[PDB]
Amino acid sequence: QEVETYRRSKEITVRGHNCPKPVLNFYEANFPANVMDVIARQNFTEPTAIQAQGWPVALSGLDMVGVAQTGSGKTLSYLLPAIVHINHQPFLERGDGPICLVLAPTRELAQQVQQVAAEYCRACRLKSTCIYGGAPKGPQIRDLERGVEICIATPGRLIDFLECGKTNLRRTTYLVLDEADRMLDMGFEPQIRKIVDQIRPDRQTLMWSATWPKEVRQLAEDFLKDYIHINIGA
Ligand SMILES: Nc1ncnc2c1ncn2[C@@H]1O[C@H](COP(=O)(O)OP(=O)(O)O)[C@@H](O)[C@H]1O
Repeated sequence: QEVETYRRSKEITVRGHNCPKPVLNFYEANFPANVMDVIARQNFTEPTAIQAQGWPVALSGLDMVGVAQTGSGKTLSYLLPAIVHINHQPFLERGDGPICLVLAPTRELAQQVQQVAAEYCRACRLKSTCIYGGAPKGPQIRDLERGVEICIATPGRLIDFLECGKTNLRRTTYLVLDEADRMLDMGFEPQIRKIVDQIRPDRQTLMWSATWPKEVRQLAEDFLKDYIHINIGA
C-alpha cells in the first residue's frame, strides 16, 4: 500500500470499516470548477493530512470523526465536501431550511467558518449565514427567511429560532459538529441533542475535534453511523 507510506508519513491513523484511499493532491478530489477557482487563490501547495484522508471519506457519504490539532485545516475538510453535497441535493425552495448545518461552540468560531465559507458561497452562488447568541436577531432571521443552503450556528440561538419557527431542519442532510470537545466542555450536550433529534435519519454527520476523550467518543457512538475515525499526530 502506497497509501500506508503516505499515511505513515503524514502521521495519519485511520480506524473503522472501509475507509477510502487518501487523495494525494487537490485535483484528485475533483471538486467543481468554482471551488477550484477559490482554492487556487489561496496559494496552497498541497492538501493537509486531514483534507487528504477526510475529503474522500466525506465525499463518499460516510460519517466520520476527524481529530487534529488546531490549524490542521479541518474547516475546508468539511466545508468543501458540503458544497458537493449541496450540488447533489435538489435546489433550495422558498422556506426550505438549510441543507448543511455547521454547529460551533462559540460566536467567534462560528464567524471564522462563515469567513472561510464566504468566498466559496459567492463563487458557487450559495447563500449562507452565521447564527450566534448575543447579537441582533433581526438580520439573522432575515437571512434564514430569504433561504440559505448553509447555516453555521451556535446551539442556543439555533434552538430559540427552531422553537419560534424562524427556520427548520427538515432539509438538513449534512451535519457538522466543529470543536466537539469544546462544545462538550462548555456544557452544550443537552442542547446539541435537542437539535439533532429534529434531524431526519438519513443525515451524513461529521465531527471535528482537537482531542478524543470519553465524552466525545460517546457522542460519536450515539450520533454517527459506522464511522471512520481519523487521527493526526504522533
Ligand atoms: N491545504 C492547505 N494548505 C495550506 N494551508 C491551509 C490548507 N488548508 C487550510 N489552510 C490554512 O490553515 C489554517 C488552519 O485552517 P483551519 O481550518 O482553521 O484548521 P483547524 O480548524 O484545524 O484549526 C487556515 O489559515 C487555513 O487557511
